[PDB]
Formats: sequence, structure tokens, C-alpha cells
Amino acid sequence: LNEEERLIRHLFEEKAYNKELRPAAHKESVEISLALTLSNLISLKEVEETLTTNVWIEQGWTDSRLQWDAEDFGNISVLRLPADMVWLPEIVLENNNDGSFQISYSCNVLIYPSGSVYWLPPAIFRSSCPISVTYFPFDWQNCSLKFSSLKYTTKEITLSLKQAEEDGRSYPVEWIIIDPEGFTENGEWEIVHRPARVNVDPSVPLDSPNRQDVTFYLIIRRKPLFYVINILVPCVLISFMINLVFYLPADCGEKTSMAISVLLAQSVFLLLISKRLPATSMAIPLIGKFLLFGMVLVTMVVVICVIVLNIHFRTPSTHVLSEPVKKLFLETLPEILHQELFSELKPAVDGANFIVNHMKDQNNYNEEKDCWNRVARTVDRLCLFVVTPIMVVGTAWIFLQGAYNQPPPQPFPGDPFSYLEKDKRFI
Amino acid sequence: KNEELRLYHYLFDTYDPGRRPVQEPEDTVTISLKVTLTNLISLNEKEETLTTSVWIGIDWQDYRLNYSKGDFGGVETLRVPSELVWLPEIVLENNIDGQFGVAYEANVLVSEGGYLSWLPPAIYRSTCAVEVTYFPFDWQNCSLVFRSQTYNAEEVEFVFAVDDEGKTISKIDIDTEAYTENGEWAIDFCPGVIRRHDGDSAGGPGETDVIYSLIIRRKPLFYVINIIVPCVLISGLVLLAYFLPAQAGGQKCTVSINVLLAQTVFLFLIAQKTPETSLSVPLLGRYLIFVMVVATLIVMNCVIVLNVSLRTPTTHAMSPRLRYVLLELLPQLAPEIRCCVDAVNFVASSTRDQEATGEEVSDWVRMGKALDSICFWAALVLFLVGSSLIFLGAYFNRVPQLPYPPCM
Amino acid sequence: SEAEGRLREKLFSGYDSTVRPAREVGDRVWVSIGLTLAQLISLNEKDEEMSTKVYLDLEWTDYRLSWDPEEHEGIDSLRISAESVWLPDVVLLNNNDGNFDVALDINVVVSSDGSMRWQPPGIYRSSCSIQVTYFPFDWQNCTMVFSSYSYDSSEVSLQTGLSPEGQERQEVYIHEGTFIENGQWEIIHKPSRLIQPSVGRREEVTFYLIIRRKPLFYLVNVIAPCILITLLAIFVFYLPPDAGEKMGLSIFALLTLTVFLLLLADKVPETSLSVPIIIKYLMFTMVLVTFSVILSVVVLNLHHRSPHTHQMPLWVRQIFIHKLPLYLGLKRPKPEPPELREVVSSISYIARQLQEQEDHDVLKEDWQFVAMVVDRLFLWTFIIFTSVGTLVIFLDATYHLPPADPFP
Amino acid sequence: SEHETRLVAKLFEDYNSVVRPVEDHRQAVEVTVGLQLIQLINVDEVNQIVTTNVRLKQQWVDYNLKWNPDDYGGVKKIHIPSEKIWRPDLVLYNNADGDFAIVKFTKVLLDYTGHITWTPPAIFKSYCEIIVTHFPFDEQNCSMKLGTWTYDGSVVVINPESDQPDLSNFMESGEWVIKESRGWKHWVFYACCPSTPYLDITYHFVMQRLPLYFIVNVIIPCLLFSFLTGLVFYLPTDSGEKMTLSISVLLSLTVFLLVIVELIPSTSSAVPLIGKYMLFTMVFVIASIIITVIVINTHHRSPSTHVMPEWVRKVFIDTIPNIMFFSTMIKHPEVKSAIEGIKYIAETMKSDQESNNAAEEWKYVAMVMDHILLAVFMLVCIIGTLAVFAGRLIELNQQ
Amino acid sequence: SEHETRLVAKLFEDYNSVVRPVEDHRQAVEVTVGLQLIQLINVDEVNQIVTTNVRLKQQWVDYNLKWNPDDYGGVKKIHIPSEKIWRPDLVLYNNADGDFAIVKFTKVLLDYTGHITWTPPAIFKSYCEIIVTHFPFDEQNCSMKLGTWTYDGSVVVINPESDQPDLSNFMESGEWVIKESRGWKHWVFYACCPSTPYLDITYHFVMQRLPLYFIVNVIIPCLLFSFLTGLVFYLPTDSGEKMTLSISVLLSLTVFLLVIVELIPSTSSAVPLIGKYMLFTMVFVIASIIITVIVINTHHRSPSTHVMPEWVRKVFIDTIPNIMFFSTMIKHPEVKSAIEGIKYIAETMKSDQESNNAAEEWKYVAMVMDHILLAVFMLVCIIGTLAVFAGRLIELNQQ
Repeated sequence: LNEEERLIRHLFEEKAYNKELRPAAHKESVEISLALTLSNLISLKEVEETLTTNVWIEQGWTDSRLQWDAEDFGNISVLRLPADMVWLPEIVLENNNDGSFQISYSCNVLIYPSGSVYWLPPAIFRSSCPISVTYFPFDWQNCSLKFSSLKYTTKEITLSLKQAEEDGRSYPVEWIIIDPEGFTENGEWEIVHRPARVNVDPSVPLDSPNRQDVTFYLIIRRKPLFYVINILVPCVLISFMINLVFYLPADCGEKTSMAISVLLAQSVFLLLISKRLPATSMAIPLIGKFLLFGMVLVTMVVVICVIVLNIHFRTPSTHVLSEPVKKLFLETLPEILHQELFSELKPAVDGANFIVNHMKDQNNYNEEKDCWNRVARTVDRLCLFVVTPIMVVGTAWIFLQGAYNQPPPQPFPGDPFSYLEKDKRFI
Repeated sequence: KNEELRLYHYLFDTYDPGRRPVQEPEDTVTISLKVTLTNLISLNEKEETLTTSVWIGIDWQDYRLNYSKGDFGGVETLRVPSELVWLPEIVLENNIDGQFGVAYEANVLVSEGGYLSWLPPAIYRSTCAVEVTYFPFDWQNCSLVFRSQTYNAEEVEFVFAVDDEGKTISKIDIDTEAYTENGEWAIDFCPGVIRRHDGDSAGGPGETDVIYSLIIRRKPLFYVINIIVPCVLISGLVLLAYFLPAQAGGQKCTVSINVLLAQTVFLFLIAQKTPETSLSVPLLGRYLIFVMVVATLIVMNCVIVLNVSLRTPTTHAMSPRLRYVLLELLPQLAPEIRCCVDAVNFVASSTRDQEATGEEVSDWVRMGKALDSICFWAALVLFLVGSSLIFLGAYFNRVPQLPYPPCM
Repeated sequence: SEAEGRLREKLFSGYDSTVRPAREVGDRVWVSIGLTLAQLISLNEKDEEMSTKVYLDLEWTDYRLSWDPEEHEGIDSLRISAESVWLPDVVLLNNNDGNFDVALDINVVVSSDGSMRWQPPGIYRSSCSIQVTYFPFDWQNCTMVFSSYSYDSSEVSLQTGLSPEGQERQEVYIHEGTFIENGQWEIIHKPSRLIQPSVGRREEVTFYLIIRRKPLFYLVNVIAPCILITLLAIFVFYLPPDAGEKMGLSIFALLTLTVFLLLLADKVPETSLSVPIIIKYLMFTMVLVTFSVILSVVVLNLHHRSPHTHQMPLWVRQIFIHKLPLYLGLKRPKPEPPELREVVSSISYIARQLQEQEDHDVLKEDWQFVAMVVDRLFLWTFIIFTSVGTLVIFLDATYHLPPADPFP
Repeated sequence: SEHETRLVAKLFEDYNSVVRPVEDHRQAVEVTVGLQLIQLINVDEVNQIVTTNVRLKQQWVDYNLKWNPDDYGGVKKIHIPSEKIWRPDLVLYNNADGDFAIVKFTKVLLDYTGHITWTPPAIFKSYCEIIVTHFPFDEQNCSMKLGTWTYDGSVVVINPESDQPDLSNFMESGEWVIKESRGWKHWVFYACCPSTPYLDITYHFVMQRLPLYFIVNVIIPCLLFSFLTGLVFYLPTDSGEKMTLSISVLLSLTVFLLVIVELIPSTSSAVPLIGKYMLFTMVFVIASIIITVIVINTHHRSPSTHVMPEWVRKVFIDTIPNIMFFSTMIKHPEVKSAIEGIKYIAETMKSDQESNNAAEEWKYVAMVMDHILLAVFMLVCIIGTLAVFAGRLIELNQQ
Repeated sequence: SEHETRLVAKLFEDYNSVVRPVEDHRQAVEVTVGLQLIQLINVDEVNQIVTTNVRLKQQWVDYNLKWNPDDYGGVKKIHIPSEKIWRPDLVLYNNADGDFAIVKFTKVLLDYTGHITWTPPAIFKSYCEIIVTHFPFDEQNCSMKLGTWTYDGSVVVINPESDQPDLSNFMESGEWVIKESRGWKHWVFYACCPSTPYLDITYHFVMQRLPLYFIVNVIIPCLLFSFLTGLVFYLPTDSGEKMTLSISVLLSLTVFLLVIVELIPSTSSAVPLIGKYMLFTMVFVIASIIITVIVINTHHRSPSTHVMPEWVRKVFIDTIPNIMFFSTMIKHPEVKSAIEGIKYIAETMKSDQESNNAAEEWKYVAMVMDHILLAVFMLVCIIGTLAVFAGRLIELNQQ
């Protein structure tokens, strides 16, 4: 007969295996070694604050009840069994937000003659990742996958990281494993740090299953080329078009219309970028701050355009152009910025005098109109030179804050260890 | 239940639901299939999914469950769970959501002579390729394909059910007592056909299925009222640009450009409703794109008219051929006293030059007016002809007069 | 261990997990219920549903699962699969998605004296009646009702689960070390009460969550743009009628406000028992801009009053040229031979035409001054109306605070 | 409980859940059915489906599940799993997007006399034809048909527990008010089973929509924009801004029409009230635009290129006084050439006077047309709005 | 049948589904694996997930499920539930939003020679990287890696049924066309199990998008707006409508760029050429606005404000027309008061006419600039429109 059939009959029927009992004495804990292999970072939804990841979770322990002598079973050195046939530590993801605690596919366990149970199920985990929006789209996020057992406490099992060997020296695997044969790079997020820790909380009581856990952290930087090329550049150019209204004349040039149209474009950008991020109150997004600053600036420019148009369309019959404003806005600022016959012809002379006086009055009217136009143009130039530097400095400051943001050199502030494979800490 | 429990023991004390009810292997289990349509829930165009509510009447014979009324005190029929009896695993092959079997596993009725009858309900989401060429005045052919999931034609055979007169029922049955009319789609035909094909290997066991083809017709009143008529009116507003004056404050280009903008809004509206397939352009899509192109050409024409009208004489010399074309198109549709005299002569010359300037400006304005007059009729003819030609295809898209009975 | 296996065999000999542990008929099973909020996932106002992640804490006694530890090698506690022992049928009564049970099936901890402690996880979606009046400056009172589905008060009596501090602790537990606060909601109060029935429902344990929204997102994204657009709407009245841009500014401000209202509908609740204060503010601003458009049309009508066609009424002159300019600080700048024979005729005539032009221009200037005075009056009126309305709405929103007492 | 454990062991020692729980097969199972509406989760108008949280109380006597309490220490009632006993197969006939039957198998309360009460919960997603004629002031009569699927009236008989659904635990909805509710029992003959009738109980609910949300978020902006339609006729033609107002109003009503279209089902059974109002206001704005173009053409009619017909002068300038605040409207050759120049000055200034006067007449005609059209369009706005809404409004206020 | 019941009782008397079904544990199970694509349900580009309907045909031989037909009434085949027998644990490695392994356990066809055929259906939602470079004229090659999870190549050997996946029963897609399809076998060494290789079969499909939908709904409107951009320069400055046209076109382009941003994944691997065209058109319109502001500013320079630079008169008045074609721009106190007044009239009109000529020169300069810019901008529009698209278009046409 098959040696596998004989071995299964020996382990499970002759010896009467009981999967409900731990493989240890009553006052002894089972040592569970945990590792994580990231096959694919499926997504990070910011509005829902959810990290979807494809991960193979590697669990290992020793079951002395499932040991055999290979010589007695045709030198068989490995056996695949259903996971439901053996005791499991029942490691679950504590950070799930959709309610899926368990692994996706409950594959087989591999058992060896020494009694070592090795399990490597895959899973698609949807974990809760709170999002920092302060530097979007130049932001980096710090998500975590927390694994623990809700069925057993620290008295029953003992979680630990997987131990690997190099030239005979043992070291713990303190990082998320990235198999080149089973890893796919995400097009939007690049992994900067991927440490792994065993956390024990002394605050909670020893009989709480949440006392111990193994946390695999993913510090990931967004690749901002998409948002820079598609969102930021059009919005910034449309915002900086506002400075052109100062160059428009005050008669045909629809200064107010162009300014409010820039405002409408900014409002559309703000409302269609607000949907791409959650509604958290921790901070305002960088793009949101820039859009608010630009909209306030455009509002001020619209008010300035209204005032300039008001000044331009003044008349002698409506306003008086006083000497001090005249000198201020036409001399100083432009400089720094840059008998019977006589009875029959009495109607002739009277008409000529009246016509001449009419034309003189019209000339004075036109000159005052031109002076008001010149004052309006001076105010426009002054407001240009005041507003454009303020618009260019604010934009530069905001986007330099965005660009210079980068993740910390170390995964954990205050911990000098780099959690890199090259810096493996031999035991 | 004494007699019913007696019968249940007598039938199912020895019985294997895994096995076909056949004396020999090379027999075939004939199964009568009927499908009753309670509701046509929807036809998702975006997802290309016909959602329907059906009852699936499956009748067959099981010799192992044969018994006599006399030996059991009058039990004519017995309701058992469907997992206790062998079933033909009839699945909807062309399902899109992954559901193959029926949602609810109703009881099976076992009658005296071994007749088994199963009438479970089902919400089926089948695949229906949507032909979009005449949307919204279109009709669709949505198929429901039923087949055994495991057995082949040499083990499980399909026939249609017969009415009381013996006529075969080759169609989706509709019970007026259990039918609800769909507000958007009218069913016109619903024939049924049993197809049989050869196996993958020559001389092997062939395959069989039952296909029910629903011919359904859209009621386009909603889209006519809410999409087509407003689009036609807002499109026709573009022609009013020709009557606005070609000067400052005329707002000639404003009307045209904003009409184009609203036409794009309507494009997005139809884009929300029609599918994303690329096999053909929808009729409303072609009409929209034609009308956007018409509005863009009218924007161009308004720009040309405004250019021609605002040619001042000082910069633009007078084109004689243009004036000739205008005339063609018109019938179809003492030293101190010497100083004073020189001043007065200067006044006269200045006013004469100004009057000539105004005359040449008026001539250019009249040219613009004539050009606008001609192009208004041109654009009106183009718009009306294109609208009529596009919508006549929708008018003539009637459901074919197939050689089948009505579906009612 | 073998001792644990023998103990488990002994306890579950003739043990029925479907039978309530009542030693005597009429005995009650006392269940202590507590809750630990691991995460407040969300409060969706569209569905009126609070999504939370919790750990229950159920404690009761099963007399059938007691033993002497000294007879079983000192074993004084077991971790048994929850399906193997009787469980109280505790469910979230007010769930919104139809899910009543816990998220994961874990071990129950059984002590040697028969004390059962079960701490299952649960991802719950409870119903919350959203008070929409002060949105987004609102606080919600969302409840989670836990009760036995089947057993009545005479069979299973519930009570609030005491923490290790004791004293009949009545509160949702939150572990401040690991709890991450929601980015949109702040938990003000979180009590826990036992609601017993009148004299028909049964006993239940309600866990309340008073949660205050953090409105920074809506302040930045909605309120400030509305204030800026409203300021522009005020400033339309300072624009000259000669610029020909009042209609554009006002109506496009109205368009921007309409865009904000439409793109805010994604976020607001869709109930109809009240109106959000933000929606009230938007409606007030829209009505104000509509009146701004109306009065800008009136001002433009007055400004372009043709003098020869319209005689100014004497009362209009007194009110808008003499009385109101004093109060509005708008002081008008002004305080108020054959050949020779026919040449004389022409000169006297030219003087006559110029004099007539003075008369008509004086009347036009009077009409335009009346228009300017009306414009300034409307500017001041709109400033007052905007400031008062905005202040009233903002003070109404700001002084809405969460209660200091969970149960007034 | 040892007594209850022994009882449960005894009762299911030999129990068949396949057969109906009657002593004699010739009698039917009497079942009492009662619906309890806990919550009205949703009324999806576009898909025409109503989601309701319900409890489906079912009461019936089981012949083989009786016992004497004296033999079991006085136990008179127990709770047992429902999956292990015979149950009625109640199916929702008009299911649309959910389960046909119960899927949550909660415990049954079993009495010593064999009486079973089973009150499972359900989330019924039932088809519901949506009458849009009076939307958003519409009333929807929805229904839930529940019946035993495979059991006819001769083998299982279902009876309503009460004439009305149980609403004592109904959570009040923020969008609908249930005006009336009533359960009707029906005996129905189907073509599949023509011999025997099948029983059903249809629970219907008449729901009145609360229209405040749609009034505030939809109707009021449309009223505001339709009110601005007639104001184009009070704008002067010299402002050069009439088309701005009219076209902006048209674009706003277009985006609103997009919203209203996406807010209703695509059924062709009726035209909605709000859709009728939308089309009315759109035709109103289009007519306003057409007549405004006519007015602008009238205003800018060059008198040199256009002669004033006598009939229009009679109709507008002469006729139509209304409020007439209007007016209705020696000897050198060089000296010789200078005199000729002054003559040209006078003659040209006459010619300009006459041309300006004729253009003035055209402007006055346009001004009177605008004044008439303003009143006409304002009156038409109020009349149309009332003629649309007031019928349903007084119908609701009068009932 | 009775013989078939006896056979099924015999086969599963001491059967163990845990054991690999071979005579000796030292030999491997030979499994033939084939994929049948029934329908390409969806290609979600934003989420980068392809949903497909498939049948995963698996054939092998079970050593312990053989029988002699003569001993069982000539039964040469039976249908057995797949849950009762050993099966290969095929898993889709690149699973995104679906099941790693088969969950719908249909029956297996078992021959008398032990040959098992099992053809379960599945809905595979696999990760499919989206090369957005040529969207909507894009081609997507993406794949389904399928392999035994827990069994290495030494204990279970999987072989492809054929080089190509089975497309005989494939429902043709309305949005994609499969150009190439191929299954490749791979022996992969994983870090978890260095000692032994694991086998997989990767079935890759190359799909060409049918771009008619995006052509009609996106490209053509954008082309129309890009064409409309250039007409601003032919529009005169005296109409007061250059800015309205320019800004309206720009706003429409904001709307279109923001809808095409939603139709593409947010990855940074590459930038789409439709995005490149949209930003080209963006900078195109923005430069048009800037230069038209310059032209409008030039149109109203007057001797009151600015004097004419010599180079402006050198270039735009004489040099450019070389290519253009235009007009190249008894005394008494009262008596003596009248004479001096007439003098004043003469000087005032002469100065006014001179300033009017200067303004007309500036208008001429703006005019010639407008035509130069019209030619340049239209040519740039045509060149850019051809440059962005012609590469991919001629590549596909030649392919």
C-alpha cells in the first residue's frame, strides 16, 4: 500500500489525534513563528482609509504528536494534510476593517518527521490605514498589518518572528519578505521601509489574547507624477492666469469676467479634488491649502478689478478729480513703477461764441476722462506689482513644503535599527 | 402524516440520489423543461446584464419512486426536499454573476406514477449583448441558455412541455395571474429552441441545451421627453446667433459657444446611460456629434461675420469682388479773413472725410448682414436635413415580424 | 494534554449545547454584557448607518461545565470552541444590514466553577437617526441595542458588564493606548444602560455613543468659498453700469453657488425632517444673489433711461437727487446779403443743436446720477443684509454644543 | 437542565421533518402568518425596489412535538433550533434583488401542546412599481406577497394573524410616512397547478413621501432661475448683456435637468410632475431667448437700411398708451468755398439728426415691446408654476 | 442503477482523499490543466483588475478508483461529487478581488480506468497591469498564473492541455479583441522552499481595445475645442468677445481633462498620450490667452499713454505686409473772440485727427499681429494633433 496511507493511519487513527488540544503540556506555551510575504500591494483607498494587500502568511510550529520515523514508512520525509485535520494557532488579522479576520484560502499544512508543522496560506487582507493628508500628493503613508490569536493567550501560545540561517548563524526575519519570483511592483506606491516587530503590551492583563501580536509595517511613498502632471500643473497655470487681468484695459477687456472665471475653475478643481481624499479634520491637504490661497487671492483681484473699473468710468459730472490724488497717481507712482449789419450778425457772433464754449467744455470733459483712465491704469500696475510677487511666493512656499517632504530615515523614530536584510542581527 | 411517513419510508429507505433513474446505463432520462417569466427585472446596459425573475418547471420520471395510491390510504402526492431526490443539474450557462443553479431549493413533488415535478423560482442575471445603433428606439435579443451541468445528451435529454391539447410549448410561458409588466421594456416574442451539437471528440457523447430568446422593445417616451426634445430645442437655439447684430454688445459668439457647452453637457448625459461598447455608435451619439459639429461651424461662421463687419476703412481696403457678390445677392432676397477761411475749409474737409469713413463702415456692415442672411438659410437647411435623416433611421427600426406567436 | 482531553470528555458526556443551563425549572441565566470599541469605522449619513468594530464581553454561568481541579491535575480553566457550549442568543437588535451575529467564532473561557467568559469580535452596522439640523456642526447620538433574540426575561436576564474596577461600571470601554480616534468624529460620551421592558419586548443593553463631528473639512471646502462668492455678490453694486459686467459677475456668482450646492449634495443627508444649517446658509446666499441680479437689472434699466422718452417724476428727483445723496455721502460735483443771411441762419442753427444736446445730456446725467444713488443704497442694504444673515447663521451653528450629560 | 435535555433527546429520537406535522395526511396544517415591519430601509425609485427589514412571525401546531410537563419536572416551554423541524416554506413572490425565503434560522419557541412560534428576521428587497406622476409629492402603494411555495391550500392553510401589519416596533423613516397598511388573503389558481388553489397573503403599504429635501435641493433653485427668465425684458438693449442672463439661466436649467433625469426611473408609464415643470421652464426660456433676439434685432434696425412700416407705427407708437410716462416722440472765391463748407456742416448735421430720430423711433418700438413682454412673461411664470404644482398641493392639503 | 450503487459503495469503502492517488508515494501525480475563457467580463483600468469567466479543466488518473465494467453491468463511467476525492490544489497566484482556489465544487466524470475529468467554473479577478501609454488605442497583455499551492513538482506535475487556451466557447467582447493567447509552463524556485521547484502555468492574453466609444465621447469633442481655440485671433478686438471665447474653451478643457483623469489609473509608470494631448491643448489655450491679452493691450495704446517704438513701425507696418495685403494704415471783443474760437476749433480738430491716426496705427499693428498669430496657432494645432496620435495610429494600421 501507499506509505502516505499507512502514515496517516498511524498518526490519526492508531494514535487518535485530537485537533482540539494544543501540542503542549497544560502549563506550557506553543512557539509560533510568523513571517509575511507581500505578493502584491493591491491598493490604498484614502477615502475609505483601507489598505488591500495580497500576502502569503507563513506560520510554523512543532507538533510532537505528528512525528514519525521515516525508516518505518519507506523513508517518507514530508506529508501534506488538510488544515482542518490538525490543531492550528488560528492567527488572524486584528486590523481588518471589513470584518474578514481569517486567511482567504485554507490550504494544506506540510508536516515533517520531526513534527514541524509548516503552513503558508495566501490572503487578501483589507486593513485599516489612517491617512495623513498634509502633503498630498507628495505624501507618504504608514500602514500596518497586526496579526494575533483571538483563541489563545500568551499563556497558551507564543508568537515570534521566523528565524533564518546564514553560514550556520541564526537570525530573526525582522522585515516583510519580498520574493522576486512572486512580487509585483505597485505603480503608485513604492515601499521605503518594511519592518516587522513582536509587540507585547504590559498594560492589558495576561489573560487577554490582545497582549501579544506581530505587526508588519509598510511605509510607502506615493509616486506623484500622475497628480503633478494631471492636476497640479493645469490648476497652477489657471491660477497664475489671474495676473493677466491687470494688463487688460478697462473698456473692452472683461477683467471681472476673466477673474471670476478663474475663480470658477479653481472652485471646480477644489470640489473635484476634495472627493479623492477623506473628510478628516487632522489637517488640510497641500493642494487644498494652495487652492484656498489661490481662491482668496482671486477674490481680492476681483475686488481690485471692480475698484479699477469704478475709477476708470468716473466723470466731471459724477466725481471730482482732486489735485492730491492727481499728483499721486499721475506723477509719482508712474515714475517709480516704470450797426444794422452788426445787428444782423449779432446772431452769428452769439452762435460762434456758444459753439466755442461748447467745444471747450467738451475738451475739458474729455481731458478729465483721460486723467481718470490714467489713474486707473496706474492703480492696475501698482496692484500687479503688489499681487504677483505674493502669488509667486505663496505658491513656491506651499509646493516646496510639498516637495521636501520625505519619509524618516529609520522605520521607527528613536530606534537606530534599520530593519534591513543587510543589517540582519544574528542571535 | 401516518400515510405520508409510511410512503416516505417506503420510497427513501433504499434510494441513492447520486444515480440517474435508469434501469440500464444506456437509457436516457427525458426531462420536460418549461420556463415561466414572473418579471423582467431590468436590463443593465452598462453591465450588459438582463435580470429576470423566473420559475423553472422541470418534470421527469423516476422508476425508483413509483407507488400506488391504494396501498397508502390516498396519498396522491408527496413533497420532499430537493436534496433527497436525484435532480438534473439544470444551470443557466450564460450567467454573468457566477450563479448557475436556482437560488431557492424548493421541494420536489413526487406523484403516484413516479412523476417528479420541480418548480423552483430564480433571479437570473444573464448576459445580453446590447445592440446600440438605434438607442433609445431600439430592440434587443436576450438569450437564456439552460443545460445540464454534468450530464450529456446520451444521459439527460431535454424536451419542451405540452399543454392540455398536446401542443408543444416552444416559448417562455407567461401566467397572467403571476406576470407584472415592465415599465420600460415590452416583450414581443419569446420562442424556445432545443439545440443539439456533436461532442468534442468525433463519435463521442454530444451536448444539448434549451435556449429561450427574448425579443424586447424599449418604450422611448422617457428619453424622448427628457433627452431628445430638450437637446433638439437647445441645438436649434444655435441658429438664432445669425439674427444677432455683428457688433460690440451683440453677444453673437456667446450664444454659440454656450450652446456648444450645453450640447457637451447632453453628450455626458447620454454617456451616463448608453453602454461602453465600441461595436457601434448610438443614434443619439451620432445626432449629438453632428449637432456639435454644426454648432462649431456656426461659431466659425459668427467669427467670420464679425470679422467682415468690423473692417474699418483706414486699415482694410475695399474688396470689389465682395461688393459685386453683394450686388448679385441683393435682388434675390485780408489776411485774418484768409486764416478764418482756411480754418473753415479744414473743418469742411474733416467732416467730408468722416462722412466717407462712415459710408465705407456702413457698406462693410451691409456685407456682413448679407453674408449672415445667406448662411442662416444654409445652416437651417443643414440642421433640419441632418436631424430628419438621423431620426428616420430610428423611425424605421421596428421589431421584425418573426414567424412566431406573440409572447404576451 | 491527556488530562485536558479526559476532562473535556467528562464535561461533554450527555451535554446538550442547545439546552439553556437551568438547574431548576424557572431558574434564570444571568448574562453580563459589555462592549469594547476597537474602532469607530464610520457614520454614513446617506444610509443613516454607524459602522463600528467592537469586542463583546459576555459573562454567564453554566453549572454543567464545573469540575474539581484537584481531580484533573490542577486544570482550572479551559478554552473551548464556542459551538460546543450553550451560548446566549445575544444579537444586535438595531442592525441595519441584516447581520445579527458576531464576526468570528472564537474560544469561550470556562472556569472550574462553571463561569463562562466569551469575547467575540464583531463588525456591526447599526441604525442611527441622523439629526440633520446643524450639519456639519452637529453631534449624533447613535445606539447599539444588544438583546437575546429568543429567550425572554424569565429565561435570560441581562445586565451591564462590570470592568475590573467594578462598581457596576456602565460605559463602553476604550483602551486609550491602541484606540485610534476617527478623523471625522470625537466621542464625547459613551454610557451603557439596561433598558428593561414595560410590564412585548424584553430586556436589552443599549450602548450609546455621543459623537461630535469635526467640521474643518466643510469649513475649508464649502463655507469659506461661499463667503468669498457672497463678498463678490456684494461688490457687484460698486461696479459701474458703463462697464457692462454687472450681469456677468452676479449671474456667474450664482452659477458658482449652484455648483457648490449640487456638489455638496454628495455629502449631506437625504432625510426630510429638517434642513441642514449649511443648506440654509446656501439657500440664503442664493436668494441674496438672486436679489442682487434683480436689483442690478433695475440699476441698469435706470442708467439707460432714454431722456427724450422718459420724463423723470418730480418725486423721483426730490428723493434720489436731493434727499438721499445727503445721507449716503454722494455729493454731486455741480452744486446747482443773401449768402451772409443764410450763413447767419446756419450758425444760429448750429448753436441751437448744441443747446438741445446740452439739454438732453443734462437729463441723461440726472438719470445716471439717480441710478448711481440707487446703486449705493443697494450696496449698503446688501452689506447690512449679508452681515446680519451670516452672523445669525454662524452664531446659531457655533453655539450648538454637545450635551454635558449623556441622559438629560 | 437535565429535564429539558432528556425531553429534547426524547422528542427527536424518531422525528421526520420532511412530512407535514399532522396526525392524518388528509387534513391541512393551519399556519398563522404575521408580518412585523421593523424598518423601511430604502425605496429605490430608479430600480423600483423597496428594501424592508421585517420579522415574519409564523405559528402552527406540531402533532409529534407534545409532552406532559409532569413527566419532565414541569417544563412547559422550550427553545429549539428551527432547522431540525418541519417549517412552512413561505416565499416572497415579488422578490427582486434578494432571497426568496427565510435564510436566518432562529430558534423556535415550542410549547408542551405542540404549538410552535417562529419569528425569523428578513431583509426583503421586493419589486415595487413606482408611479412618478406626482413626484416629489408622490404616494407609493407597495406590496409584499408571501405564500407557501410547494404546498397548496389543501395541505397547508395560511391565515393572517391580523388585518394589518404589526407596526408597534416600526422605526420612523426620515423620507416616508406610512398612511395605511393592510394584509389581504387570496386564493389563486395557477396554470402550473390548475387542480388546486394556492394561498397567499399580500401585505400592502401606502407611503407618502416627505418632499422637503427635494423642495429645498431641487425645486427652489429652479424657481429662482425661472424667475430670472422674464427679467431679460427689463434689461436695456444698450447694456449688451441680455443674452448673458438668458443663456446662463438655460445652462443652469440644463444641469438641473441632468440631475432630475438621474433622479427618476426610466419607465414610460407617465411623465413626472417635476419633469413636466422642467420642460415647461425650458420652453419658457427658449421662447424668451427667441423674442429677445427679435427685440434686439428691432432695436438695432438701421433706419437707412430699414424703412418703418406704417402698421408697426400705428400698433406701437400710436396705439398702446397704457401708462404713457413715455414721450411717444470782397466776395473772394476762397470766402465762397468757406461758405460752402459751413453749408455742408449744417446739411450733414441735419442728416445726422434725421437718421438719429429714425433710429430713436426703432428704439422706442423695441422699448414698448420689452415692456409688454416683461409683464406677459412674469405672469406666465407664476401661472405655469401654479398650474403645475397647485393641483397636487391642494390635493395633499385637502385629503 | 443497482450496479452503479454497488460500484460506488465498493470504490469508497476504504478510500482516503488525503492521500495522493498513486500506487507508490515516490511517483508524482500527472495532471493535465487547461483553461477555457468563456467571457472577458471586465477590465477595470482604474483598479487594474481583469474579471473573467473561465472553466478550469483538470484531468488526472486515480489509482484507487478503477473497476472492471463486466463486474458492474457494463458501467464505463460515473459522476461523483468532487468533494469526496483527492483534487489538485490549483490556486490563482495573482488574485486581486476574488477566490484563490476553486469554490464551486461540481461533479467529476470518472472512467473505469480511473481517469478523472473535472471542469469547474470560476470568476477570476486577477491583477492586470495597465500600460496607459497609448490609451484609448492601447493594448493590454495580462495573465493568469495558476499552480498547485502546497504540492511541489516532485509530488504533483501539472501539464498544459494545449499551448493556447480554449476560446471555442468564448463570447466576443464589445470592448476588447484578443489578438494572442498562450499558456507557458514555468519551474519556479521560491524563497520559502529553496530545495524543490514549484510548477505553474501562466495563461497570458493580449487584448486590443476597440477605441470607437472613446473616439466618439472624448477625442472628437476635444478636437473640436482645440480647433475652436485658433479662431480667437480672427475675431476682431472691437467685438469684445475674444476673452469670452478663450476662457470658455479653457473651461471646457478643464472639464474634459478632469473626466479623462477618472478613466485612467493613477499610476506613475507612464503618462497617457491622451493626457499629453490634453496638456498640450491646455498650454495651447493658455498661451493663446496670454498673447491675446498682449494684442488687446496693444489695441488701445494711444499718444495719451504710449508712443510708438521705432522697431514696431519697422516690423509691423512695412516688413510684415511684404507677406500680407492691407491698406498699410471792424474789430470787436466779441468778433475777435469768435475768430480766436475758430482758431481753437481748427487746432483742436487737427490734434484730435492726429491722435486718431496714431490710434489707428496701433490698431493696424494689433491687426497684423492677429493674422500672424492666427496662422501660427492653427498650424501648431494641426501639428500637435497629428504628432500625438499619428505614431500609434499608423503603428496599428500597419499592424
